[PDB]
Amino acid sequence: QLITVDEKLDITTITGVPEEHIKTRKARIFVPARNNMQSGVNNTKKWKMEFDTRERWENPLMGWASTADPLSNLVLTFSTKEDAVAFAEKNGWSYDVEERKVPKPKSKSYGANFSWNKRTRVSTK
Amino acid sequence: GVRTSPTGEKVTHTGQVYDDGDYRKVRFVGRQKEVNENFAIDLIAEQPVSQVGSRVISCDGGGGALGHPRVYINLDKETKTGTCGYCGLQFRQQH
Amino acid sequence: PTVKPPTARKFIWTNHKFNLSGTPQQYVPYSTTRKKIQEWVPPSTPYK
Amino acid sequence: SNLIEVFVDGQSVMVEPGTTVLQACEKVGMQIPRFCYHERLSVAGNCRMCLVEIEKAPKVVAACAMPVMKGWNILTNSEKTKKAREGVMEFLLANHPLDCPICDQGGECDLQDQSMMFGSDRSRFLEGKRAVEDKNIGPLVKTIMTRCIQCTRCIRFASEIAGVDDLGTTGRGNDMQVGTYIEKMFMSELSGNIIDICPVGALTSKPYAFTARPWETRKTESIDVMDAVGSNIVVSTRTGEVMRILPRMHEDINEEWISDKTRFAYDGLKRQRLTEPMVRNEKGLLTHTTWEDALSRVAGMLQSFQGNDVAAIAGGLVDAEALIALKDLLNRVDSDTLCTEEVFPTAGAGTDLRSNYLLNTTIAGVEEADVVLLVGTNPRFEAPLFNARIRKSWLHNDLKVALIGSPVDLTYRYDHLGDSPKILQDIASGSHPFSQVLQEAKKPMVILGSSALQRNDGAAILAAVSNIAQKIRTSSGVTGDWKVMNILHRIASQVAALDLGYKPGVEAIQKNPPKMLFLLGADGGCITRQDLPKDCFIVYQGHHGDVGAPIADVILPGAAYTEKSATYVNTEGRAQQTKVAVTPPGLAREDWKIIRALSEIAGMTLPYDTLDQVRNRLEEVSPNLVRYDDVEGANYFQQASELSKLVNQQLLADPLVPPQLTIKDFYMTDSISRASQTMAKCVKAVTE
Amino acid sequence: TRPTVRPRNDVAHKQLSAFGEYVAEILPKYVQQVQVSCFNELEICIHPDGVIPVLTFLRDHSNAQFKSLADLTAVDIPTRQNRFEIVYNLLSLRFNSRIRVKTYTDELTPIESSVPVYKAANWYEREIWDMFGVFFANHPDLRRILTDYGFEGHPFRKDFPLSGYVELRYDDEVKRVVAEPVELAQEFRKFDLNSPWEAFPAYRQPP
Amino acid sequence: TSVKPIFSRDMNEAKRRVRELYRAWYREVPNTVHLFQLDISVKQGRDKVREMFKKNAHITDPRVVDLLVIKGKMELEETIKVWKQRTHVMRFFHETEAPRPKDFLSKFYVGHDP
Amino acid sequence: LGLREIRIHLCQRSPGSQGVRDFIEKRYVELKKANPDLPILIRECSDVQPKLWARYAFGQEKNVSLNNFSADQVTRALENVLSSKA
Ligand code: SF4
Ligand code: SF4
Ligand code: FES
Ligand SMILES: [K+]
Ligand SMILES: [Zn+2]
Repeated sequence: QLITVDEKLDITTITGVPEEHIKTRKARIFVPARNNMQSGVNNTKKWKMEFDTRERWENPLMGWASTADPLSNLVLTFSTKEDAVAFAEKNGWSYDVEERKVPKPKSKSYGANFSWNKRTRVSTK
Repeated sequence: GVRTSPTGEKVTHTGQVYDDGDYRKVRFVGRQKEVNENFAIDLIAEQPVSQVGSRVISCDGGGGALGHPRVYINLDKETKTGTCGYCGLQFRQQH
Repeated sequence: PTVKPPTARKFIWTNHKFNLSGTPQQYVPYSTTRKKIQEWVPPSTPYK
Repeated sequence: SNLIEVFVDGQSVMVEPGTTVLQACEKVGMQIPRFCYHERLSVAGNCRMCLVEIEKAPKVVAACAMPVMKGWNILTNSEKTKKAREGVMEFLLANHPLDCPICDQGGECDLQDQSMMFGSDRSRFLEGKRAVEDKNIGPLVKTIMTRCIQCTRCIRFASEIAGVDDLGTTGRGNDMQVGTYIEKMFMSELSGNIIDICPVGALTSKPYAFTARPWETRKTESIDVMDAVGSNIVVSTRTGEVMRILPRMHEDINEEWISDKTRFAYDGLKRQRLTEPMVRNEKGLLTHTTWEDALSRVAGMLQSFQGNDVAAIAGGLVDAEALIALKDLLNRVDSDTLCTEEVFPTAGAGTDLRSNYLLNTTIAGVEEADVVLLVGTNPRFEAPLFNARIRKSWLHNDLKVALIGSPVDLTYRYDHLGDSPKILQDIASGSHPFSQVLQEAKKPMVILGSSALQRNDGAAILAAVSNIAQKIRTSSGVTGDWKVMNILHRIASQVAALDLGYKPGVEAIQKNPPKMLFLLGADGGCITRQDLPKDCFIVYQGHHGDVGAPIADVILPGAAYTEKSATYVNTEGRAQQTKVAVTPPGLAREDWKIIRALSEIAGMTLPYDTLDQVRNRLEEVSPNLVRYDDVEGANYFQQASELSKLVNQQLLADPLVPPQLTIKDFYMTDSISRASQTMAKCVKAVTE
Repeated sequence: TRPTVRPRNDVAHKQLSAFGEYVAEILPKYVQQVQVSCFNELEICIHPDGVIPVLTFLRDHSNAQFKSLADLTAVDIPTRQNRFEIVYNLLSLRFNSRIRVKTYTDELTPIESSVPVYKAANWYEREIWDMFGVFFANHPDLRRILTDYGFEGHPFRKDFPLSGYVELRYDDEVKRVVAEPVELAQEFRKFDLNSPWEAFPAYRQPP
Repeated sequence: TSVKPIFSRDMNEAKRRVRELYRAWYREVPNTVHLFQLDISVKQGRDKVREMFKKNAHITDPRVVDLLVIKGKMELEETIKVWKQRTHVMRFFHETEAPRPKDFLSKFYVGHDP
Repeated sequence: LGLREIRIHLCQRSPGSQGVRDFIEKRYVELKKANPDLPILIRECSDVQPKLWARYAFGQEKNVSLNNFSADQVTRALENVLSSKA
């Protein structure tokens, strides 16, 4: 037999996270920008959730990068913006959502390179 | 070569040396600062330039498959030598 | 090595060293890179 | 209506005529391999990696260049297609050098990755390889041309985007070489972009050389503050250090390019940094002290001064959060002398109406204009990406461009009317022939540079230019929605300051010299101790020791734009926020926190303890400052023009001469770029 | 039979497909999906209410006889509203065959305990509760099994950090082991490894 | 919003299980101090138990309450059966953690953490 | 304890800001002529409730909702601020 529970989903007290890392963090929900060094677009398909960067310092012995932020490497993947937002809400994280950036559709034409009277005529091939 | 700072601490081949007032040099008191003495930048300069009769020479570091990936070096500029990007050996085109 | 001598190189140690742990010759680790951020040094004259 | 049906592997898709096979595949989420094709460059069709089979056609077609035909079925994964890719990859790699371990492209290389996905897994080439001599094209781009695959992307970008016809191909056949033929430096304000579009390690960043590998970097998507365009960037960091700057695609701002100052000035963030609070000792020399001591000395003075005895100046790289925090702190001692270094005339509407000081047409609107009038500006160096947008419209929409000012080289030919500001009156009065051009245009754009407003007659010039834009809209022909009047800003913090009610320029500080002065990152040298009473208490908050710090009584180390989440408004009025890439060095602190901390020590606590709360305070002063990535329209140009007539001011005889006339003046404009050793190399390169 | 390519086995593929729809015909009340992979593994995806009826049928039916519970585990997929996928791997000795039964649940929905069907499931469900926080109803003895006493959180969830939140050391003042917030001398270095070029067109999702 | 319950049909039934758990913990503190030879008093132990219940007083979902109770009983059983050691029982008191002042100025002096 | 600054927030297209849009269209020019040295910051933003903010000496601020006000009501809300100073 089912029951009715109309309140919002809030699992912050049964996830075991320290309170500091719930209420002081800022999740960013975004689709990663394409790496401009490459033309492939396969890494701009899914939504990502990451957290705000915190202090890294140099280890006195070696000079390694030390951190005290347990969430420094936490990155989650979501199919849609709604999935990511819903996950952030139930875990108690404040968040910013950045709208997906899709490349504009362009009008390409090989013929324009040899225009009779336009500036698109190319001086070299 | 391995120099010493005005404090006496040896300078590594990467140019590292604790400065006058850096507490971290206490780790060497009663012990020593490990410093490799054979500086590779000085050793590779000791090698003589090799004279070749072609515009393009190849290098694999020597030793065949014990060397580095084989690369081809252009020797068209006369103002300088071609340098292997892996092992640092130098080549020049004779006249 | 009396029969098959090793190949000679100008950088190979001529004198072998045994394990030096626990002695003043022991290895002490340290960062081999130089300082990353250069700090502003204030001037040495009162112009203010 | 005119869409035609084509099939990608049997899946129907409706595409406009003129769409290429490659673009048709994109619509079903299939990315055809490519090397020479770039969607923002002219079509080349020379690498042949995009060859794809059309069903029933015996010949594979170049997908990047071939328009689709109705009913065509593109077999993106047929054996005929796969064998074509394997053959081309085999030719591409035949002479390519075995350089991956020493090549900076390694790990983010299109040749590596496409060889993995579309090529064979072995070689059958049993000959010696070609080797090419490298070529020196300046201090920013290193060339290892034996890696070049002759895709000509760099040539097309230099010609079309950068407007520099310096790169080309010499020789022919297998010996064909990309370069400049002669010894020449490719020193354009957009030159660094060719590193990004070169698919291989032939062109790489000299400053970045050998320092990192792609897989180990963390990408912080952020905003550029080197100018007022607000180019979207990726800050690459590793193990707590900033490694390089990359562009981030934003179609309506920077597309996928950044300027060379944006790309290479980050090395100024590792130099001359302010890392500890400083106070003057009993000999009058700055000495390190604690935050507790430093703020207490500031709070004591703040508690003892009121009204016009306290002033502040905001510099060019200041974020909105610090701006509102500083304003609130000074207001609570009844001070209103919150100034910026960058002047904007206050006559008439002043800063009351956003439309008076915005680029109301927006950057993307340049592509819809048919005429552009540039008045007293050098957009090439003031806003390189904005100038790139103009050349894009000049190239593709046959835009007509005219300039009032000095005849600078803008990379595109333009009509030069002159440099006399009096010409503005002639155009308005109808005397000038160009007056007919403005009347006959459906979408005219009049852009006035903020640099011209730094003259002593800025108000007259703004009144003159607004008059021209006013007459254009009264005469009709231009639709009501179109915006004709624009201001091109060059300072990252200017629009946010004006949105918040800062007074533009330091004229107020000159009328009433204050006893206590806050220099919030103010390094323009607009106020010195000659302009202040002998006992002035000067506090400098900032991240660099440049001009403001050495004259200060108290130095408070703040964060740079890479070290804080802070809000900036670009010249369009579009608010954007940076993200923390690394933390501020040493004892430096987030800028708005320093002011909030000071307000508590002085018993004047500001009502916000977190970044979210201070952004709420921003919304209460200008609600658009929290609408991130949104361009908020501003209206009432009529009222602004009405008020700009009330007081007449004289136009001087001085011709309009921009501060930056050649590239050498472009590299060092702010405190970060002035501390950049790379920017110093660029200046040396273009002056020797 | 190309030497580097794994050979297909269509006979096994056919047999497992036929049995897949056999199970779907008999338990339509609970079966939501049946699929057979290209390497011949059969999966039955069911409603969570069917855990006991479905598992009992596969164990006891004369044409099934899946007597052995090889493995019971969970997978966390945060993008799903029911983020936890519960996976039963069963072995039939009589028919020399394997089958996978999958269901789902969220953080707050109990799953019926399968100990009545398989006594082997006892510790597997304790592990799932410990590492994922999925509650199993009517478990004779549900408690942590792998984590430390008093450990907070469920480490195998995708949003639990790799190094956790606390670490241990010996403290001389209190003369005992203590737990303190985690600090790392060298932070774990996240690598971004994925190539931006698609690898497997056969699996491309529609746009 | 029709969901399968865990134990409690609504908050009224859940708060009954909460009170039952609180009694069990309250009675157990005297044994825990004695058995583990802790150097704290029964008053401190029961104040700590009270502090643990209080932090969750704001919950209104019966399912969440049920899971908190389930964990509470698991924690209690670990303590009663001496599966926990003294180090585990004392981790609730964080005796080695230095004070971390929670006012804006104090954080400002020490670092960047909000 | 005088008046230091006025800010007017409104939407460019919502019907709730129509009265504020009319006031700016007809009366802002004359209002600015009477108070040349008074910053009156108009800040439009999409889908915001119109408000009139007034800042007094020492950073005291009060705000008045202008939602659905007519142009005449906007003139009174501003007249009360410019006169009933505090
Ligand atoms: S360009 Fe690419 S394939 Fe060529 S050496 Fe560099 S990383 Fe390797
Ligand atoms: S240098 Fe790079 S971008 Fe230019 S043609 Fe060669 S491979 Fe293409
Ligand atoms: S991408 Fe089409 S031939 Fe190069
Ligand atoms: K490149
Ligand atoms: Zn070599």
